[PDB]
Amino acid sequence: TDNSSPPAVPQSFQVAHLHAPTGSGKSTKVPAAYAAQGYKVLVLNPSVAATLGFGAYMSKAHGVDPNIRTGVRTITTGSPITYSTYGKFLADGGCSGGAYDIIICDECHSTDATSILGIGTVLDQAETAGARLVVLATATPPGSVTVSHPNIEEVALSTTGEIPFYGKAIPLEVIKGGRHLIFCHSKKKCDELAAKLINAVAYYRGLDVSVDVVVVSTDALMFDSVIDCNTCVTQTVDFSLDPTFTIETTTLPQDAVSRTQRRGRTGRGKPGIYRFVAPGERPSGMFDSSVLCECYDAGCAWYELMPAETTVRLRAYMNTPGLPVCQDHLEFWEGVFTGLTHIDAHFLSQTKQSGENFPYLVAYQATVCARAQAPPPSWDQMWKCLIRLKPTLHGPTPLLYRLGAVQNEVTLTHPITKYIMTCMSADLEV
Amino acid sequence: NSSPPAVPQSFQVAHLHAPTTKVPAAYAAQGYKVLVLNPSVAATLGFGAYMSKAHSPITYSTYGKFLADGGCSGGAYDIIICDECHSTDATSILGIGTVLDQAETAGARLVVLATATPPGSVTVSHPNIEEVALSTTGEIPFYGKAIPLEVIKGGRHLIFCHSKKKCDELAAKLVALGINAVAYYRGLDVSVIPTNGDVVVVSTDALGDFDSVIDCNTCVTQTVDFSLDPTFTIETTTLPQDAVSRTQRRGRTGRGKPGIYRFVAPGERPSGMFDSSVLCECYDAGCAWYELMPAETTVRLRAYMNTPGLPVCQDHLEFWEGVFTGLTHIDAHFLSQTKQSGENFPYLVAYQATVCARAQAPPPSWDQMWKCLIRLKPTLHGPTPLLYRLGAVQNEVTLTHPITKYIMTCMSADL
Ligand SMILES: COc1ccc([N+](=O)[O-])cc1Cn1cc(CC(=O)O)c2ccccc21
Ligand SMILES: [Ca+2]
Ligand SMILES: [Ca+2]
Repeated sequence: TDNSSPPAVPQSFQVAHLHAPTGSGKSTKVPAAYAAQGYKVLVLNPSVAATLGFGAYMSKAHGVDPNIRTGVRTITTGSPITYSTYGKFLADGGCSGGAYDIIICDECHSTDATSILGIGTVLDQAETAGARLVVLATATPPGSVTVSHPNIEEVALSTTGEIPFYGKAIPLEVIKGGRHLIFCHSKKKCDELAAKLINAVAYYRGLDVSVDVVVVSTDALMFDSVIDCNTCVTQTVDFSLDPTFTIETTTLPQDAVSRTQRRGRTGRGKPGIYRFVAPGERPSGMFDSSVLCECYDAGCAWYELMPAETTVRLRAYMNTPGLPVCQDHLEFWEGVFTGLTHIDAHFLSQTKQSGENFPYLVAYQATVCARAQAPPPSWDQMWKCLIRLKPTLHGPTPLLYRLGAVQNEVTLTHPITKYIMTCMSADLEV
Repeated sequence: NSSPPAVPQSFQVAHLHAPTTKVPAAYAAQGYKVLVLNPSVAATLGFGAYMSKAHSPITYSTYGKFLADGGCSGGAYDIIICDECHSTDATSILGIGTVLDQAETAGARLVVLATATPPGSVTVSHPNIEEVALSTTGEIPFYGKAIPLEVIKGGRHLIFCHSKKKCDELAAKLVALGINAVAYYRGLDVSVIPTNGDVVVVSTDALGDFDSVIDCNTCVTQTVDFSLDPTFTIETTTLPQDAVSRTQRRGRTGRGKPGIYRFVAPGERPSGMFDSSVLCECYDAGCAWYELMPAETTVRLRAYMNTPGLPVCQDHLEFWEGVFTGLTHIDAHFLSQTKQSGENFPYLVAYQATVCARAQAPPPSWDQMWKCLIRLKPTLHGPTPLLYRLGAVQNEVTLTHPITKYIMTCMSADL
């Protein structure tokens, strides 16, 4: 059941789509109104700062002290309103019997691994746990394109101008001076776009913050004008058959959510300017198979889910209409992780702690290397859990799959490598 | 936007989001010479008169012919309607881009970018077509779901599979269960039974009318991979169908009589995006067919990309312009042969053949696209100097050709 207004609570279980503008209190006004009717309500967000910031707002302005549930900080007050991150909801085990009448999946357009595994978990479990209503809330449903902003200047940036931007040319005036934000697809391009620059400072993170100025930043940032390269760097899987698959990055046209949010960081009350390298954009609503791979990695590394349980939750996500779509590779990734047995627990513990991208994949490749007394695929910091070059310098690397640049010599005959190749044959089409 | 643009007083580019011929009629009625461009001027139904049939102030042609005719001429038209402007085939993209680069200098007052599927469109309900998700319950396995034999036992049915291989296997298992199943794909003709007898057609999109459609909701598309082995790879990937594909497949049921649509996946790719390989096709076709310098091709593609509301692509224009600019002294006779045979990248195939011929080396494989080299006893004599991969390689390769080093450098500096 799709709509622009807060769907009333049905007598029996339903999943409803809520498509409403961002500030219009989908995360605050909607849960409060459900609560004023006497319902216990859960509000899920991808962001820890958002989660923490909703709790804050409702206290400052509203005299309501919600339960707040994040990895870093958990507060229990007994309020009918709970705010939680998707990831903390997953750690809590998902839906616990009878706890909530309503579950709002906020920003349900998010395609990060936890949002998708989280939403999938709600859709698989909410009815059984006694929820009456699941609400799938976003401002930007699948298919969305960016629209006119009343209070934002948008004028095409042309050939003529004095700086090398992105095949186009911003002309002096516009960043001298005042406060200006400039988006680039990469860290490197940030650090020496600014080096060329008028006051200017680069952000992408590792860094904290550094608030007349010109900021040159990736999207890692959480303003008179915005300057937009209109492109983003995205993680994709390549089924490279060398021997198996590769996790790499690709530079794509930004999609609608990207373009709106980048533009959105100007013109907040004060009329602001948006300028661009390129007019068009990807519509919102697609994500990559590498995100499914992330989901299984996280189930295994963080949430103690057998691959087959993760599948059940992600299957719930894919059978649900009006959500971002991706290749159906559930069988394949399930097969892959299911064959990854007896990981070395200490290596897993380190890769998780170290914040690597696929800590299960990293720790498992390191496990194979240790047990074959072979070196990691490179001596990149990804593999530092093997600092102990000395015995495991014995020869070529038994290469399960590609997570980064590979520097060592490699061997492609390890049974796990052959196991994954067989899974590729079994589960991937044409 | 939803109504036909009034003709503006100076040159402008308008968008027409029409719903699911009336339009260029209106314009002509006011004395304006109207040119309408579509991918094809065949009848939409596949049955009926050509759009170009006489009985003018209204010409109907194709992007293909328009490009072959060399584009806009002089002062032939007041209004150019680029119809079906969601099309992301190379010919439509170079054609539209050509209209936009040239129309104003040709004295048109208006260009209309018309489509029923603007970028971001999803498919909408159909009053005449009931949709029912496939479950995992059923005797016939179908893309992770199952078809119950009941819903195709008797009656007439269309099942879409993404590949010809998949069509044959499914049809074979249907026959082994007593169903009248024919497979269809590019290369077959008559085998579909028009006689209202029971039948299930298992086909690709190569494809009477049907009680139901069953859709794998996947498709195959061309992509470029920047694979560094040594340079790039034109390949094919399997993707979730987009909205025009879904709408179109579902649309082969429920015409007149009500119909059923059964699916594997409830959702789609949104329309409005295409691959960098399409750019590559455009430069290939610019050099092979239209006598276009690479920079002239850039100029037409650039005008496309500066136009809002159009399908979006990676901006690899400088990259592709750079590689084709480097492809010098192609053997003219190989070029003729690759053009005539209908290879997909006739310039690239023939250029690779040319570099093989000069270096007296074999082609990457002996699949049919390399047949201009059949004069062979000299030329199977060492490694293949591989410029790029246009298909499966079989031969030993060398990476040491200048042009290979050249393309590699374009990849590093432009991408
Ligand atoms: C840092 O932990 C990560 C990191 C990445 C991902 N992920 O898959 O995207 C998932 C997790 C797991 N995770 C993510 C969260 C979200 C949060 O920190 O509130 C969380 C909370 C408690 C316990 C585990 C939690
Ligand atoms: Ca590849
Ligand atoms: Ca690749």
